Amino acid sequence: MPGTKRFQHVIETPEPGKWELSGYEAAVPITEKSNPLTQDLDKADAENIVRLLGQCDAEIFQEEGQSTYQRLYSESILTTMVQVAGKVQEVLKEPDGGLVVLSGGGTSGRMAFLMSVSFNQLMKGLGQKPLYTYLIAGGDRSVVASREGTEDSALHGIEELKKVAAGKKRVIVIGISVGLSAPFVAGQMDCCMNNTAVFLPVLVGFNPVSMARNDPIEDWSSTFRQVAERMQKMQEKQKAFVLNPAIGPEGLSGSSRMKGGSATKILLETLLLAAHKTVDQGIAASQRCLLEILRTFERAHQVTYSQSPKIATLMKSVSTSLEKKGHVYLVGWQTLGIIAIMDGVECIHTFGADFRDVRGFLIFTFSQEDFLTSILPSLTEIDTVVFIFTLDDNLTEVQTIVEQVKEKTNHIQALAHSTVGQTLPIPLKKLFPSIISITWPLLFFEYEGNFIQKFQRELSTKWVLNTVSTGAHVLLGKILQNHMLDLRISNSKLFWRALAMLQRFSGQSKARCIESLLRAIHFPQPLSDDIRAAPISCHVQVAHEKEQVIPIALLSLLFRCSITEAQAHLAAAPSVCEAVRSALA
Ligand SMILES: C[C@](O)(c1cnc(-c2ccc(S(=O)(=O)c3ccc(N)nc3)s2)c(Cl)c1)C(F)(F)F
Ligand SMILES: O=P(O)(O)OC[C@@H](O)[C@@H](O)[C@H](O)[C@@H](O)CO
Repeated sequence: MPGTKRFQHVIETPEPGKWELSGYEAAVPITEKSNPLTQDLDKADAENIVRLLGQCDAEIFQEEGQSTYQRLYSESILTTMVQVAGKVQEVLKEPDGGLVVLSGGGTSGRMAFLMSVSFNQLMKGLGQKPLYTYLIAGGDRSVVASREGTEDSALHGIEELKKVAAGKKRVIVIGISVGLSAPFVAGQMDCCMNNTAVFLPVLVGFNPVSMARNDPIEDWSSTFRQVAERMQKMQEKQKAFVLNPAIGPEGLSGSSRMKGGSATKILLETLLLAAHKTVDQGIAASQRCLLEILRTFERAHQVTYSQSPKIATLMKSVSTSLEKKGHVYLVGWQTLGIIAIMDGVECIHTFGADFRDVRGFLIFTFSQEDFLTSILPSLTEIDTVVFIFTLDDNLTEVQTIVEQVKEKTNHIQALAHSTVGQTLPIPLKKLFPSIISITWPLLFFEYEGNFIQKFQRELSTKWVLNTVSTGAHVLLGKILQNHMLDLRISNSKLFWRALAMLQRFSGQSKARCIESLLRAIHFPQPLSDDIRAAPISCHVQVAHEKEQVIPIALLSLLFRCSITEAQAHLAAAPSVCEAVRSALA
């Protein structure tokens, strides 16, 4: 019938009580699964939330059990890492016409960008000439914006890739998609396999290939699954690579910006650093070299979450300020500035949050006096301002700005990275009563800019920022069990996530859930055969512009009622959350 083929890959809702062993749940990709640790995240105080996410983050480093999925510390994965480091060496040896592209949509793209810069600096430091570049869905503007719709075109992907691979002669394309999902990457990987001479594809994500996305891409004939399967075949001949350890579901279901983003850094920084530091030593990269760095990244989680209690409190002061319709400012220097912006921008799509809700700032890019003149005026009793820096920063610039802000806020906290035995200038630097001091052992670096220290610090910040920003919103009651129900459908992935959530919460059939969703999306227009059969992009374009689409659809299902009737009920209730929560009972 009309719609059949578009919705073919979707599995029927299991019967009440038979979800567990169901065919359905066995095909939910790991990255979209509901994490058992956070079943009750929506009922947790600030300290539990920190504990729970610290724990979910910790799953990145958990080792493989004995009939089960490969993980970061499994020998197949490290062997692949070694192998790829090997292929990066080849390019470094011959840099003329050599290039290394890191590419991804959304947060995978944001992480691509950071890493491209770091390794460019590193070659700058050696006076070698940068070999890295990055690609993000929707162009460079996307690095610091909410642009979730840009990832759905394989041709776009390929076009960006063809622009940058100029007339290069050896190109490594590292396509990063946490879910093995994004059509942007899919096309790139497939294009690379059609020209093995020039290109070498390396696919990075966190699902097994048997769980790689398999629904049709609107502008492309093959699915991610197929592309990934074909890459894995080519890996036997060392002409493609798939790097895909499981790291367990996200604490907030499907919020791949979190564990997904971190594992991407951990994994790629490790590998590329090993490649660099081992070429100049005249020595192959080895499991043992990779391990040193993995274990360092693993210490960094421990180091970071030692500050849990303070972290729980910064959460409360962020949540509070937002509960009162305040704003929250994230002020950081160098790369940690960037990471702050990236965190705040992500709150827009992840939480329906306005750009002012949680905004990042780098000394978006406003200098000392510039920030003092324009932004300083707008602060208020109830706002929260967060400062983020190392002791190797310009701390005269830092202290200055804290000074002005203090008079206007009082809710100011900070996040300070130091090697042990650097001290906080002003013993009255107690403009921060009890800081989040993060103090790093001394490590035997040998490169100029101390790149392992950089990565530790970024990562630790990302965890803190992520845990804080996500935590604040959970406390505000905007999350359901461990799902963001009320999201904005702005790409096809998010459309599938919506549909899945309707099945899960209603317990009703595929067909009913599909019907309720499309009615919610296209109301006031009823379901035509055209509409039922439309490409998913057509539904996205309409949904992207509306509010409460998913809850309206869930209410229509639970009350077995019309869209007209469900909107009226929603408007009859004190809040979306309360309308839904009570409808679930
Ligand atoms: C966990 C849950 O069942 C669920 C959530 N999201 C989903 C999905 C979201 C998006 C998809 S998807 O875009 O088809 C996709 C995305 C990635 C991938 N590798 N394969 C499929 S499935 C599913 Cl299948 C289940 C629940 F409960 F959240 F609804
Ligand atoms: O890395 P993937 O699976 O291709 O996902 C790419 C993007 O959709 C994703 O990173 C999204 O922007 C984030 O808001 C998810 O938390």
